[PDB]
Amino acid sequence: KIEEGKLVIWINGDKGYNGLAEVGKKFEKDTGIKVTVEHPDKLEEKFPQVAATGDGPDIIFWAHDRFGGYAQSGLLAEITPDKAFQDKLYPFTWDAVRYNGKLIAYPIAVEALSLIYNKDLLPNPPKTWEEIPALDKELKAKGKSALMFNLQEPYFTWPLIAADGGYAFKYENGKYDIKDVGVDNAGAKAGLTFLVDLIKNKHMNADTDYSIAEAAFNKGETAMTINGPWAWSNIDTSKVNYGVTVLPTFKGQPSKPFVGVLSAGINAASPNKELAKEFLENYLLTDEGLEAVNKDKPLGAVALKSYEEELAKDPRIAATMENAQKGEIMPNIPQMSAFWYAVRTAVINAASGRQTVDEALKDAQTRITK
Ligand SMILES: O=C[C@H](O)[C@@H](O)[C@H](O[C@H]1O[C@H](CO)[C@@H](O[C@H]2O[C@H](CO)[C@@H](O[C@H]3O[C@H](CO)[C@@H](O)[C@H](O)[C@H]3O)[C@H](O)[C@H]2O)[C@H](O)[C@H]1O)[C@H](O)CO
Repeated sequence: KIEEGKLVIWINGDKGYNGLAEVGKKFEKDTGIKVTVEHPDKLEEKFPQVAATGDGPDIIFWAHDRFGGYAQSGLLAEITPDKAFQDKLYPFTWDAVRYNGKLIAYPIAVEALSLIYNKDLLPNPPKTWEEIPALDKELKAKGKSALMFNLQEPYFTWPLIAADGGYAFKYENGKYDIKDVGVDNAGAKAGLTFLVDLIKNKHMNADTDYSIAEAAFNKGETAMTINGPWAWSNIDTSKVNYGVTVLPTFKGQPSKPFVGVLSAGINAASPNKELAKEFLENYLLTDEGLEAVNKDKPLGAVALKSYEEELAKDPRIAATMENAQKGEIMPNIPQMSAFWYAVRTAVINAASGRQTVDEALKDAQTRITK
């Protein structure tokens, strides 16, 4: 069982756990309640294990898409923020933490892919996907290329694919309609076709992955790349003069990158649920709390309006939220796994010539709504 009278918190080792510990120190100063932050290896794999036996931390931090699985096994307690507190956060973030109509976690940070560009090679980045082919041609005559990004993960290619109307699962009836999938529609076919053509016309290479694209941009060889806030650190170290902006539009429609919300859930087996609520709502989710964590390790964009408004003073952060609001919250339902694998395959096959674009998406669609 979990010990009563204190709070044990789990957050990944790449996050600002030292800053989080300081908020916990503040909590102890004001309430006398001790807080312990830990960052065990593969914590998101261990949580389901220990939580199933009534053990584990009182609070766990992780991207919201993993919380669907946890809530499915009843591992997270339903949270009770009132209307007033909910209005302190951007409305769309609350949707990322709702399962069977119930709120099961507190939104902390918000992330989404953005268009990253080299200001020295490209002071005026393209506002549309359509003008990249021509831009690539003129940059080649200069010894450089226009764009390079990870094409191995559907998470990275979806922004373009979904731009003109694509979606994973329709969300209206309170939750997701698992039979209403948008990977087979005209918009997706159009998006995936433009993507495949960029490869066929040699503006991109079907084999490019995360490391290949990162190295290219951080060396100054390609003018643009598509990545998230987690990649800025490496770019900073490379000293390339870069900027972060809204993703290019396609067919006049904005790219729709998936959105991941770092969230804080409360262990269903915790005997300290009220303490957890007090800490999360009135200590962490305040300008002072997030500041303490952010100073340790940047959170990127955040769900708390007041603090995000301050952070948006950084154009890279402002662009991150801009792209997020034009994006699609990652579905937390069990069916999303089937979507990831089917779409990953469709892209690989359409780019290798194993299947035409239409046939690749047609099969992915059928496999998902299976
Ligand atoms: O520095 C931390 C940072 O989060 C990195 O870990 C970074 O994460 C980002 O990019 C991921 C994509 O590479 C995002 O993952 C989501 O999308 C993928 C789909 O591409 C999902 O993966 C699922 O599908 C694949 C098949 O393609 C399968 O192998 C996986 O098992 C299955 O889960 C993820 O589940 C989504 O979360 C992530 O949100 C984002 O932060 C990169 O991972 C660094 O390479």
